[PDB]
Amino acid sequence: DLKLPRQRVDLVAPPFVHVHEQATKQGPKIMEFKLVVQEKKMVIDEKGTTFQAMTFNGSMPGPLMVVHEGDYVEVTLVNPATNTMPHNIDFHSATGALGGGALTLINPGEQVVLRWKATRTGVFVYHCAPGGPMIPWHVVSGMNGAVMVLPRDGLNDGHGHSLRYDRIYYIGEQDLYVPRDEKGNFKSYDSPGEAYSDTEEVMRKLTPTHVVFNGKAGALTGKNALNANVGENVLIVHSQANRDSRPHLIGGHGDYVWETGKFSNAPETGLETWFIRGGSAGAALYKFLQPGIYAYVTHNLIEAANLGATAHFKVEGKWNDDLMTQVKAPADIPTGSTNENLYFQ
Amino acid sequence: DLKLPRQRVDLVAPPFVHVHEQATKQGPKIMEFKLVVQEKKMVIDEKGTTFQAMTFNGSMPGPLMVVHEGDYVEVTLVNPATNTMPHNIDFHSATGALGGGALTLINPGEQVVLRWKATRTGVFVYHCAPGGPMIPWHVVSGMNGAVMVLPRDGLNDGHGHSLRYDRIYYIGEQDLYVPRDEKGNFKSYDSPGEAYSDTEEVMRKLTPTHVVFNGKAGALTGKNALNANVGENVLIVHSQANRDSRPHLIGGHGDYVWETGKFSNAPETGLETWFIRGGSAGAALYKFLQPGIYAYVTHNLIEAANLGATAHFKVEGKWNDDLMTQVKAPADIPTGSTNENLYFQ
Amino acid sequence: DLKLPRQRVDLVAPPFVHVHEQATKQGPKIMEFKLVVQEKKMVIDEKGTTFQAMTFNGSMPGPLMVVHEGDYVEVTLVNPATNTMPHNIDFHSATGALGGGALTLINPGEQVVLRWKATRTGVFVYHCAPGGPMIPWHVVSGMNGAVMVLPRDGLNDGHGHSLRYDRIYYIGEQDLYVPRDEKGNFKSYDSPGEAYSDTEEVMRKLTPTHVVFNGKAGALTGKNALNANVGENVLIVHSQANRDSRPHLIGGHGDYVWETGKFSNAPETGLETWFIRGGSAGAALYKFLQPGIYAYVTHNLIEAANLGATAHFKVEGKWNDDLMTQVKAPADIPTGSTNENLYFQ
Ligand SMILES: OC[C@H]1O[C@@](CO)(O[C@H]2O[C@H](CO)[C@@H](O)[C@H](O)[C@H]2O)[C@@H](O)[C@@H]1O
Ligand SMILES: OC[C@H]1O[C@@](CO)(O[C@H]2O[C@H](CO)[C@@H](O)[C@H](O)[C@H]2O)[C@@H](O)[C@@H]1O
Ligand SMILES: OC[C@H]1O[C@@](CO)(O[C@H]2O[C@H](CO)[C@@H](O)[C@H](O)[C@H]2O)[C@@H](O)[C@@H]1O
Ligand SMILES: [Cu+2]
Ligand SMILES: [Cu+2]
Ligand SMILES: [Cu+2]
Ligand SMILES: [Cu+2]
Ligand SMILES: [Cu+2]
Ligand SMILES: [Cu+2]
Repeated sequence: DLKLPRQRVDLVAPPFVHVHEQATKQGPKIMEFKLVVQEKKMVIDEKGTTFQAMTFNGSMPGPLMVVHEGDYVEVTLVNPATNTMPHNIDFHSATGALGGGALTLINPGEQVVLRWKATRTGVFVYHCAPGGPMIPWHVVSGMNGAVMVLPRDGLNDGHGHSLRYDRIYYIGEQDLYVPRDEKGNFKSYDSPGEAYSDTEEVMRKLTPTHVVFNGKAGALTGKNALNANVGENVLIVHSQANRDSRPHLIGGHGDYVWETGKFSNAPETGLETWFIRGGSAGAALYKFLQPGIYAYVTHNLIEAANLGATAHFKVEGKWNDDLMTQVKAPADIPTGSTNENLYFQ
Repeated sequence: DLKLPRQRVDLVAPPFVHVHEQATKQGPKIMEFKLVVQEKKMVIDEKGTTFQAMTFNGSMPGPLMVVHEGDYVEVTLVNPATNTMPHNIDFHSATGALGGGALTLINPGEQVVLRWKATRTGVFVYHCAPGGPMIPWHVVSGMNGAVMVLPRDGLNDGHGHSLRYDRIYYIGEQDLYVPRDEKGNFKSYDSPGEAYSDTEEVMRKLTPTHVVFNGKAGALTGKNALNANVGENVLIVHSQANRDSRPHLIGGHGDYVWETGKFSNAPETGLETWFIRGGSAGAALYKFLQPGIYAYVTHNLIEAANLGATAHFKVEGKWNDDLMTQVKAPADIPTGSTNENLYFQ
Repeated sequence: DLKLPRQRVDLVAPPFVHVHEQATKQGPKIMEFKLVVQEKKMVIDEKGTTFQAMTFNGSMPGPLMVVHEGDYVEVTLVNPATNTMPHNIDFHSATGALGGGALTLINPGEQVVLRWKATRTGVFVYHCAPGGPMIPWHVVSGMNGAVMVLPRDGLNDGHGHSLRYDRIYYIGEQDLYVPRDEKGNFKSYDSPGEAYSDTEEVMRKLTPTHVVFNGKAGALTGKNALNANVGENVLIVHSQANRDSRPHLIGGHGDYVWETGKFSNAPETGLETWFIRGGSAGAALYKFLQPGIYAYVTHNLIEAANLGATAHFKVEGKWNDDLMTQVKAPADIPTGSTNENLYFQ
């Protein structure tokens, strides 16, 4: 009985995002997406530690889905028989049945089709949630992503002015709980079920062994740094399905930030660091003003530098010496300087 | 010299709330409450682990007190001689004398009467705070609750529209620090003072062993699920006197959320997950749209599923297939499906 | 080519703040500051535990710098040859080059001069960030402070009314990670580099051993309590460069709070407890209404009472019995009282 146009969307691997319109004059459609669960071993850090992961569409995070307010979202969730466990999906964007989880439990070899109406604007987490202790275990094994529900008129500043991004990236942050042996070395397992008991013990102490973006320490540094150009307004969606995070763009700011992630609320302006509550997605716009490398971190710097949670942007353009300049390059402290007389000596 | 009407309030055990008016045309009154401290052993999880608790009025959390802006709140705090320790009370709603703590220290066998003016609207924590290391110990042993100070015109949306709830629940979240023996089993003690040294060691590492609503894992599930009906606007007050929390209604949203908990600030709209800073109370309204079970959690899902922090709502009414529907029930993956060609394989 | 007046500022040790104007009719200037790095052993708790610290200007936190929107800030950073390590500086207030870090790396015996334009209003962290694992290590060793960029018209309430403070304090909160020996005693080291390996192991588990204001447990209690008077509007800037905090004034409120710390956003009103995300500074105004001692804490009360994170204010003035009064002093529970009949027995 739902007589709307159907449009199939092809998802792409994070941190990129499938093509979409920001503002649209199209009416509501049934937007059709497919997510296929893939359990597999994945490399999670720069020393080559492996991990028994569970994913949507083979990535951590799962891909970003983008629709507009009033669309209906029809998701085919597939659990191939190569997998070992039941899975489902819970959309924080959806209303009813545990976000869809109570309508989408599928064994290996099955698929299910869920439709939810996009009545709430913002960025939202989705995640697996099979029941009981399987819920945190599936989520921290990698089974979470996000969906963005745009207003039909695109974003605005909460004061009646349209905002438009030239570029969008989705940063999914994942807390991982990898067992160690008596000698402190990370343990390897041949299957998720073999890893479970030792992993649940780590999970219980609430301290991750790794905190990563796009599934691995160093995933978004090196060759895979995020590109931008001076002058571009970049939307950075950030999600964390299980644990808080405090994003920060080193060298930049959040010009407009929806840290609770919901576009019916005006963004805050000019933030240094924002806060993604575990179980949510938030979003920040920033217009780059200076070229060079930027680091994007969670600003627990121990997690950023030592547990995996740093991404880079490489920004092309011309340097603005009015905003910042090195007035004098490093030089020997003048013989005649008098620092021994400072109040704190 | 304070010549106002006096009204005695009878408190009730959480998660229920004593009867009150939302909007009132009554003038300020002296609202009289009594809290009796009760130290006692309590069961805190589904395996029957016991714990040396300290409570106001025999419950964790202590009961919710509800008054209106400009009332005066006259609290008789009683410390029966069956108790072993001194206690006091600190109202985050009150101004002066450490919230009342510096005026309410009573030994076993004593009582004291404190009056504070309700000059600040919102939901607020109250807790015991005897001095020094006894402050965190009394609080994480259970000695905390909340008080709601309503505007006289009731709640509003921060944009000039009245809000009214059909139902209110108070969810007090408690972080507990239970010692374990060498074998990892929780230890039992015959008194709070006997438990202290081993408990303080657990407290120092800042990681709770249990995170519970209404005093126990499973307290608000099963027979004690919270009731509601499709169409009702439900106010959910959430407090945490010592540690952050990130509430989330699974299958729902926060339609209006005061996460910092103070009604002089407009709520945010349409949240997925909100944030209760340790040492505060916040509040969320939600109008139920779908029947069924909902889980209400902190969205560190490890704490929710594995450390005790899940409540349920059971909502009666008719399902709305426009908001969400199972288009196709679980079925075998079609022989002709072509998932091996997906971009992520 | 930058032809503006230069003004040299002399910094002072926290929690005090160098003199400045709130509102100004002066135009933009080049505000010149000097920060000298000092590595040295410091006492961090009341039992005399010592710690291999690294500081700007010999204090934890580093001093508060105060300028106005549109000023340029010219910082001479000095790394005396008595120090052992390279250092730099990253201003979260600045745009470009990793906040200045990529332009300010100096070896012992060198100094460098950085200029940044104060285009963003608010309170902001600054911290050392030499590269890789040295970034969290330098920061949690003490190398962080804050800078406040005031609007030229001073603060306002976000609703078109000027706010002015009679007194300002800067509370820098520091998470410290001190190794312990097999017996649980804190270890001492003869140099930062000797402390590093054992300290990084503590840092990795993300749980501090101490959480302190102004560099030490008890720094702002006793003789060094913060002074105020009934009626004064006090601005309390709070920073945390690495880890979240939840400030609370016991006995008071935050009348106006910028918890994300940026003055282009309206403050929230009448908070009990606010939230400083790790990697940021926030600010709260409060007009004292009652004399006496107040405790200012992070409201994880375990951190406040047991890990060092309590400050005091001593407020002079006359008590207001309308706001709060002890109606009846502690007395024996009446023989005729009937508490055995209460609902919770
Ligand atoms: O209370 C009526 C009864 O209907 C059930 C049957 O399972 O299902 C309702 O809710 C489902 C979503 O949770 C819908 O898919 C379904 O169509 C609707 O009838 C039970 O939940 C309930 O006991
Ligand atoms: O500074 C005057 C002196 O008065 C004291 C006496 O204890 O008490 C004042 O504050 C109390 C609340 O903390 C009130 O109950 C009391 O009535 C008021 O006089 C001291 O705090 C102070 O040293
Ligand atoms: O892309 C041009 C090239 O210029 C460099 C040279 O180091 O420097 C630019 O950025 C610096 C700040 O990071 C400025 O101090 C400098 O003046 C500006 O020319 C490189 O970053 C870059 O490869
Ligand atoms: Cu799953
Ligand atoms: Cu969820
Ligand atoms: Cu007590
Ligand atoms: Cu308190
Ligand atoms: Cu340094
Ligand atoms: Cu930083």
